[PDB]
Amino acid sequence: YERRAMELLKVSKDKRALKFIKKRVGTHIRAKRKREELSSVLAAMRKAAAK
Amino acid sequence: VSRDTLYEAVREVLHGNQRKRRKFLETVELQISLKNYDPQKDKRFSGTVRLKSTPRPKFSVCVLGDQQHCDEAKAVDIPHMDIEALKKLNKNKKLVKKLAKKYDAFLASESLIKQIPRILGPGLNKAGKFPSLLTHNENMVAKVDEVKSTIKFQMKKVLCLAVAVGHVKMTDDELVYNIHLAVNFLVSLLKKNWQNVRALYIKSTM
RNA sequence: UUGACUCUAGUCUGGCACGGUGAAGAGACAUGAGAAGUGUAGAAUAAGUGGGAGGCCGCCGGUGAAAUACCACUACUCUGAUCGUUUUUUCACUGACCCGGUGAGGCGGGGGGGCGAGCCGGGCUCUCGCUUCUGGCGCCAAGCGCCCGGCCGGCCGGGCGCGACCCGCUCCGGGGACAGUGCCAGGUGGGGAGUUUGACUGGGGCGGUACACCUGUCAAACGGUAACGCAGGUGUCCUAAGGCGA
RNA sequence: GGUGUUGACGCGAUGUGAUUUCUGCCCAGUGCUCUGAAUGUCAAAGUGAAGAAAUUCAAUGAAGCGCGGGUAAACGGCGGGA
RNA sequence: CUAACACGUGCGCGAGUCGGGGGCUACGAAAGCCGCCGUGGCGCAAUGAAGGUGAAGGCCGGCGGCGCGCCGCCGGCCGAG
RNA sequence: GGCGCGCCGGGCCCGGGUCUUCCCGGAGUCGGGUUGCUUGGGAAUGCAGCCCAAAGCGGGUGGUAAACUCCAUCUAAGGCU
RNA sequence: CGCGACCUCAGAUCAGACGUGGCGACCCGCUGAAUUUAAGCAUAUUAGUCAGCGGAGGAAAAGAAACUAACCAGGAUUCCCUCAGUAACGGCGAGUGAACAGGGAAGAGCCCAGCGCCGAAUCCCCGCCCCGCGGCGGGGCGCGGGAAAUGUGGCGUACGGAAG
RNA sequence: GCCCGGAUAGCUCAGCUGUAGAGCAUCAGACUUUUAAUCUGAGGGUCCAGGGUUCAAGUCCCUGUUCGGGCGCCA
Ligand SMILES: [Mg+2]
Ligand SMILES: [Mg+2]
Ligand SMILES: [Mg+2]
Ligand SMILES: [Mg+2]
Ligand SMILES: [Mg+2]
Ligand SMILES: [Mg+2]
Ligand SMILES: [Mg+2]
Ligand SMILES: [Mg+2]
Ligand SMILES: [Mg+2]
Ligand SMILES: [Mg+2]
Ligand SMILES: [Mg+2]
Ligand SMILES: [Mg+2]
Ligand SMILES: [Mg+2]
Ligand SMILES: [Mg+2]
Ligand SMILES: [Mg+2]
Ligand SMILES: [Mg+2]
Ligand SMILES: [Mg+2]
Ligand SMILES: [Mg+2]
Ligand SMILES: [Mg+2]
Ligand SMILES: [Mg+2]
Ligand SMILES: [Mg+2]
Ligand SMILES: [Mg+2]
Ligand SMILES: [Mg+2]
Ligand SMILES: [Mg+2]
Ligand SMILES: [Mg+2]
Ligand SMILES: [Mg+2]
Ligand SMILES: [Mg+2]
Ligand SMILES: [Mg+2]
Ligand SMILES: [Mg+2]
Ligand SMILES: [Mg+2]
Ligand SMILES: [Mg+2]
Ligand SMILES: [Mg+2]
Ligand SMILES: [Mg+2]
Ligand SMILES: [Mg+2]
Ligand SMILES: [Mg+2]
Repeated sequence: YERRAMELLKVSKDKRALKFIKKRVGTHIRAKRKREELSSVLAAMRKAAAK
Repeated sequence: VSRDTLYEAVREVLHGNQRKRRKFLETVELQISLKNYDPQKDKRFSGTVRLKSTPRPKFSVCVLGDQQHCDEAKAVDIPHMDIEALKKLNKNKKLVKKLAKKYDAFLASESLIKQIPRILGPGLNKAGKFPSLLTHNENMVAKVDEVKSTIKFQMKKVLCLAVAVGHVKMTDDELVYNIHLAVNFLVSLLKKNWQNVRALYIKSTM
């Protein structure tokens, strides 16, 4: 589920990625926290591909 | 974003001056890319920031002043524009929009912005280079320095910006604090925070 | 009992999970690579923003414009295609799972061998691998080869291998990510459950409403006064058929 | 788990009641069954949009109703006036 | 018979009242005592859905205000129909 | 029987304050959806089945669903008395 | 092919032990109705009650906060008075219905896993010697056998703790 | 009420930065016996109203009536 959310965050659909994590985890607070740590993971992957 | 990214990217751009060892007056720039901000609808933003670091310094100054400005302006190399010269450059707005293309930004006197919106106010407000109003210190030293580097974060209809911050010779933790001022005022200027910025770039003129 | 009310085991259908492995077909996308960016004025095919004063041997001006020209490192749209993310349809695979058979007894390859094909004793492809006149018998190894021990070349008892090929990863077959089960949702459901099936009344039923109201009467000159007494009316209609004034 | 130590000359579910002689007409109704493809209706789950979110709205649309063939040795039925 | 409520009546105290629960000291598992054990109940205050608010007034002197003779505010007096 | 006391054999060779550096937590569980039961618990108090199923300035609670933002309070999914 | 480790798994009339069953007033877990009330009845009520089933003890269970609160804050559990027939639930009908706070009875706190650091520093069992033995225990010796590194013991547990 | 669609000369439609175009109808001329039919052409919009981005918007984004369409209510 968090791989599919990382695909949505890679295509940068933050609202549907948040609704997806909000369904498949629970509360909106846990949704926001997991969306932002997946954004940090995906940014680290972009920097790893950069240099 | 964390600060260590700024640290390693900026030390890498100091010893990545090795790319060209440039020929020019070296200075670097920030670049902005926004996530999903609507450029067309309302609450489009235009925020100027009082940056106290002045990253330009090859910078061009020509002002408009009252009296008591004459001796101090011609002393410390500041162009005192009188009202006769205001009317002179009002006689043909082609020459002062050359002058708007000559120098960077202007400074405004206290009262003569009824004399400005006669025809030259609407004439050269169509350049984005409006003069900056004085204060009743009446001391232009460091007031022009706190007029320069008041950076216009601007929302035009394209989802891209770029901010001229950083030159290669300044102090270095002060550079990362300069760029930290730039990015936190940008993100706090936006209607939504760090999710609203896709990719912030800091790469140089080349 | 059912066309009563409210439900119910069962069954039908959909979704989720167990629940995988591929190959094609149709897409949506992401990404790399490539050209587009023709209202004008302007030497001009200016999409846009932001820096920029000499890369490399056009430009800073100035010209017209709203906005300008090296570089880059960006963000938008458009048009063909490589590549990896998901959905979907079809064809397959076996590994979860189901079924059948058995004393789970020769399965799949490869080798060795016998009948056919034609090309010059040869290889390949393919097939076969020993039982059909009889209400008989059929096991517990003959034969070959190699080691071995007890007694004096002779005697007695041994062990191993070919006979009975080798190698393997599901015992063989049939299905197969659908049957199926677990949980929801919708349909159906007198098979079964629980209950109900007004009142008044010259018995009850059928009829009627005398059950809520209205006029005359009854009603005996205040008011009140009964029956399934009498003759009738109502569940409406009106933007004027309300309110004034003439 | 029974039928089943069974396999359509069988198991199961009905009607009528030997033999002879027949078994007429009706598919409108109520059933049963067959087919999924016009307009309909139709659940949760899934999809898209709006919004700060709960939530709202739209689209798609399984069986069943609907609609349509078949069937009376299925339940039943099978006139009048000059 | 237990519980609850209502009214009447007897008794003690009375804007109070009650130790019923706990504790301290044969009949006696009674009886007495607590009081800085009144926690608490009921009463002493009503009303409103709620925020909430929460149960006499008058006279004197001073300081139309204008086409607060009413009186706003200050000191005294009478003071509870 | 226990409270008193002696003698031998054996166990332990234990503590407190300050400073410096370290280290620290319970997962098909919490939580969410839905369904059924239970509760005074009311946009769901508790329990359970199915599906989803985490986090670490985290997580639960803060009696009206939800977003934002401060606070307050505990430390679940291990155990004895 | 044989030998040897380990792992998964069998057979013992193997050595030593342990559970079964009963009573069941009180207690814990599950299941759990309908009479009855609603002047009928279907939600509710009876009622988490009777019946059923499992399991204990001298008491059981609970219990040292993922608590109550919203104050100047209290502080495990259990019981009593009160809160209160209140807040609340309910064809808001009949009926149902807690807790906080306060006063009392009593009063007690603690231990792991993890994070660690100590040569597994740990535990069981067999044989002999001495003692005691009708709650098989204390001391010594075994080049006696096992368990355990897939983790025993010592310090340490949110009230912080460890090392120097 | 609701995303949604729409406004363009008297009437139907075309149309990213300006001569608002294609027709239908009118006006007047030529033809004809006569505007009866033809034909030549002209006249005719404050683009529904307003604000905003833009170099300027009838075109993009908002706001405001007004209508066309299925749901929402009602049995
Ligand atoms: Mg019915
Ligand atoms: Mg039925
Ligand atoms: Mg019945
Ligand atoms: Mg009757
Ligand atoms: Mg009379
Ligand atoms: Mg028949
Ligand atoms: Mg017949
Ligand atoms: Mg029919
Ligand atoms: Mg009949
Ligand atoms: Mg009475
Ligand atoms: Mg009395
Ligand atoms: Mg129950
Ligand atoms: Mg229960
Ligand atoms: Mg109940
Ligand atoms: Mg604990
Ligand atoms: Mg605990
Ligand atoms: Mg316990
Ligand atoms: Mg034994
Ligand atoms: Mg009754
Ligand atoms: Mg009765
Ligand atoms: Mg009855
Ligand atoms: Mg009950
Ligand atoms: Mg019982
Ligand atoms: Mg027992
Ligand atoms: Mg006992
Ligand atoms: Mg106990
Ligand atoms: Mg408590
Ligand atoms: Mg009371
Ligand atoms: Mg009622
Ligand atoms: Mg009850
Ligand atoms: Mg209490
Ligand atoms: Mg005490
Ligand atoms: Mg310990
Ligand atoms: Mg340990
Ligand atoms: Mg604790």
